Amino acid sequence: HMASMKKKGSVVIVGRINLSGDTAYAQQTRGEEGCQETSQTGRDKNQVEGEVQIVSTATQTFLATSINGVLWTVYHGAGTRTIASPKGPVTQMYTNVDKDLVGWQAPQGSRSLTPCTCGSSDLYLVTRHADVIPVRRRGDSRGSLLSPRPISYLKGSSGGPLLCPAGHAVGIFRAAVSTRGVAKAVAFIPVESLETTM
Ligand SMILES: COc1ccc2nc(C)c(O[C@@H]3C[C@H]4C(=O)N[C@]5(C(=O)NS(=O)(=O)C6(C)CC6)C[C@H]5/C=C\CCCCC[C@H](NC(=O)OC5CCCCC5)C(=O)N4C3)nc2c1
Ligand SMILES: [Zn+2]
Repeated sequence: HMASMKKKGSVVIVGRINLSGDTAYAQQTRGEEGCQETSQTGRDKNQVEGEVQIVSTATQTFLATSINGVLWTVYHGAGTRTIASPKGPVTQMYTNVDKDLVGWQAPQGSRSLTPCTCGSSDLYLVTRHADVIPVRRRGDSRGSLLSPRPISYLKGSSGGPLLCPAGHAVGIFRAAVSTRGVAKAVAFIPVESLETTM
């Protein structure tokens, strides 16, 4: 009944993938309990840094990537949820279920990737474990792994970036193509798809 109907919590930033120096590595900034309370209130006072955030709901964890002042992630992770912020929950400014895409204004203190204009096909996928995985672009929204690996290694990395050799954003990781549990290829939202959404 309506008196009892509950509301879903916000997406919460719980860490980041540090790409600052010569070594990529994941950092956790909030533990599970603090994530739970922050999801309910939507008020996140934590300092945000970097381009690739690790984000969580009450039931899922995945990635979100800042490009051109928008923090982008996948609809299958975030749904229509708000994101927690110092001032309370922030409503999505982009939602496209047809592309599996959502976006919020990039949180203050984040750094944004620049959209790639290179037209290169030698890409790099960044995972939630801070692995940098070479990917050859094979189409507008897909690329093959140069070194296949079980899908277990890619789970939780949707919303992460595919980058060009110069470090620009080429796309947002959306799905994995697997055979007998081995990921041979990935699908991603191309940055041009974001650039038109913007
Ligand atoms: C609800 O409204 C929606 C609108 C649009 C929408 N659009 C897509 C494409 C979608 O796809 C599902 C979620 C994807 C996923 O799991 N994303 C990764 C991930 O990590 N998620 S995640 O962070 O763990 C999680 C779940 C958020 C917390 C990156 C995957 C890593 C490992 C794969 C595990 C086995 C799964 C293999 C799948 N393969 C595949 O679907 O291949 C395609 C591509 C070509 C065309 C047809 C087939 C696969 O990847 N997904 C299945 N759901 C929706 C839902
Ligand atoms: Zn580029």
